[PDB]
Amino acid sequence: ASRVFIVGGHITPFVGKGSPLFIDKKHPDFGKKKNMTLEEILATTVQGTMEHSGLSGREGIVDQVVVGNFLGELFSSQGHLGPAAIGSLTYGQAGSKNPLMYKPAMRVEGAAASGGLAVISAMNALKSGSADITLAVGVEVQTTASARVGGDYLARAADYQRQRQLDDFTFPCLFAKRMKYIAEHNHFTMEDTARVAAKAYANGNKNPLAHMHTRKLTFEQCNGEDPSNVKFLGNETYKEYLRMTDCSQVSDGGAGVVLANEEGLRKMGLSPNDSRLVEIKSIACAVSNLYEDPDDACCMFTSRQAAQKALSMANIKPSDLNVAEVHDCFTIAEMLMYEALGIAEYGHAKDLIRNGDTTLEGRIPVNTGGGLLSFGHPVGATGIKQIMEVYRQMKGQCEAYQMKKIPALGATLNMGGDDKTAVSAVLQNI
Amino acid sequence: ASRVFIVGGHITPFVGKGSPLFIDKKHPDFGKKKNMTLEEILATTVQGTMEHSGLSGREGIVDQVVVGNFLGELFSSQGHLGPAAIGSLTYGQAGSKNPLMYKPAMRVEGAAASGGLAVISAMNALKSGSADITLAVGVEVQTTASARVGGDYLARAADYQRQRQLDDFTFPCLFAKRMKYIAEHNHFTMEDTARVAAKAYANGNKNPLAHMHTRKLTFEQCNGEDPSNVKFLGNETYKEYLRMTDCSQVSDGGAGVVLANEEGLRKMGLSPNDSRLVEIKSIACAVSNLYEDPDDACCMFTSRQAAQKALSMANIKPSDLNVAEVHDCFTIAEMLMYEALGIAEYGHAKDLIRNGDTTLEGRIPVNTGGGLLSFGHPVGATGIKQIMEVYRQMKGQCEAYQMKKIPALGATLNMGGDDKTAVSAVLQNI
Ligand SMILES: [Cl-]
Ligand SMILES: [Cl-]
Repeated sequence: ASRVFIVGGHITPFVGKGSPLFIDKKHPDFGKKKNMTLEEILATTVQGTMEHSGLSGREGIVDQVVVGNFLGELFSSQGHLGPAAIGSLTYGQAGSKNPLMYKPAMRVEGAAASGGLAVISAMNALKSGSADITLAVGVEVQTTASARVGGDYLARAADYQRQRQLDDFTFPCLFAKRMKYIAEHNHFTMEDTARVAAKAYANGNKNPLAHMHTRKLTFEQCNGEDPSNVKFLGNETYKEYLRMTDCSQVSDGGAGVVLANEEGLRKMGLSPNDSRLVEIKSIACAVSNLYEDPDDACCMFTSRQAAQKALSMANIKPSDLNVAEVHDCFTIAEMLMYEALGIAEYGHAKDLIRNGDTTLEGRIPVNTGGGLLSFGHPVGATGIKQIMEVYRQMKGQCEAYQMKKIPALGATLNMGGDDKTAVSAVLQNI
Repeated sequence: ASRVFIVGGHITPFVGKGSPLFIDKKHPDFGKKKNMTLEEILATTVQGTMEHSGLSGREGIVDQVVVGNFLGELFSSQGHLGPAAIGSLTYGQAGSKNPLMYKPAMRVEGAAASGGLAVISAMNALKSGSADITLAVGVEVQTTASARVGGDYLARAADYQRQRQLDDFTFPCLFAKRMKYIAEHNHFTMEDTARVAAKAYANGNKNPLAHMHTRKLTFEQCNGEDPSNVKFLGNETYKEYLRMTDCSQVSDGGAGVVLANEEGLRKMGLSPNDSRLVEIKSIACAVSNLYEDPDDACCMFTSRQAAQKALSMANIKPSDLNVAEVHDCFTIAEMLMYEALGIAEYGHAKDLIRNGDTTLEGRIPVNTGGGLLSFGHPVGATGIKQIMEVYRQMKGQCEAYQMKKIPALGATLNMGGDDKTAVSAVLQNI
């Protein structure tokens, strides 16, 4: 009966407009250097993952690689990222020896759950006899298209035929539509969602990897007291329910993790009690119907299903959790995710955000490094960044945002589209 | 490792320009009816797979669904096909009960190997404790763009930065480039490649599902003796080496299979010695470097690797095989695929095609129903269509193209891009 261990991994800085690392007209190197391409990010990410996992010089003992990516075929005109991953170890050195040659690889995809799906696929290979050491890397580049062209691409997450007509920013508009229903049922408020953003940015300010690291926002600004915090939607039914600060960033970046089973650890010279490890006690995936939406906007049924499956499988309750990473593609989502995960009861995420319970000094800190709101959302990377952020907290590696009490139990909740795909894992510190 | 059984599956007609089933100006219903959308193909495919697998009324015993698709995000503006699959069983019956709700689902992608990769992913879930019965479906719609546009999209399978420049028809140009090198090393000829096409069209003529079922072509025509069989490439270095008839069809269609382990069969009331079943003795995947090409165009090293891994895992040799399905994205590729699979030694595919050994009455029939050339190539479906074609021959289901001696051992070889991803299975009849 075969356990799965996080051995190590790597998260790149997440970059886009508003980051000093993002090269644009404004930037000292505009004209001299360029932002990384997807290929370069995938290269930096696979290499970093191998390095931080003790695999440098022995990359050949990895059995297989899975890539999570949503829109590479659109933003970067590039699909078929498996062989891209296979050429990533020695990218840009012609004819170099390549220990990864001929190993199995593929790209998996389920909108913003694509990294989460890459981890589950790697885990099935670990439990199946196919692999003892797997690499799961997630990468995304989205800064190559205008905001509106980008919006149309991200609508690939939605039921395009049915929902694209709502707004050029289809996917935001779907969360603004939830917020309307949520406000109508007094489930929570736009002040509450502002408090989520306040928290995300304050955390991001302590994370040099975060897209919005350098951006400071007060609750007041996040609540709409700032002329630049615009209600940008075109759809007049939903316009008033979503501010710029309520939305995740359009970022580029990657995250990688090495996952091993007990034979994998043996091959690396490691024991299962090794203090650099974290055990994935469980992982579960739930998918609903792309074509049909539940009436109750105040419940993410699919994400609730995934979390309840993961916790049950690991035999714990949400109150046992010491830390969580959840899918705050909007502030609206973070609130819904506290309830989906079960750290708050239905209609009570608001108590949590009012009382500070999910802040860095709260009793259940969530998205300690900034979340998708401030850390950023390079779509395919996000599912794997969530795992590595729990890992990093457990190993005491988060520096200015390190939790004071090293967490014993953590949970991840990764969602694709409008709660249509959900992946949730339970992690146990070793 | 539990064993894995094909319980049933389904192939749709493959449609595009040249099929009487494809609606265009010249078709009796042009203006009245439309061709199926990707959602409609996925619906028809998921449904038909369940119907020909005995899962009707019990679809809930399926543990997971994996969709293979390459370019849905481009041609149909739609990613996130996992929840599209979960909504496919009851598509257009609004509000209906849905036994697939909340089950795990994802899309996998490796260019034209995407369906092969679906099958292996579904197999790992079956060997891992996660699944006892799985549904693997592959679907594609590509008729929504012009030829040249479609060329650019399919170039997502290439190293786009490095190779898109070769020609609008990037993929055909890359195989024309192999043909030039092949001719310079007398490996085989354009007359040989014409014979592959003659065979593919003669087989397609006996297959009412084939895109080119209606189209009769002699060897002469396939060999360039037909003014309309044009050398269409723009790239003057490679132009002379590729005719229209050497190329797979731009088709829309789907294919699905239900795969169960021994516990899955038990649940369905089936024994593993049930003569409706086929066993997948082995499956393997090999992936090379997207960014670097081997010098010897006369060897598909990656496909050779995948086949040698499969056959070895099954403990057989190519001479044990009775039937195969291989990836004839071009006639040129079929010839290479004989050598990759090992049914001809290096430099000897030509003997095979000259002697008729891979015809329907040969000793090792290949692509008995027309291959990607005549059956058609809806990219994501192809890998699964290949499994089902071996299954169908084994179960005596192929009608005018049924082999007279029921095959005991079959192989598939599925490839993505320019021999950068390969997946090969060994099937054993029961
Ligand atoms: Cl999404
Ligand atoms: Cl391809």
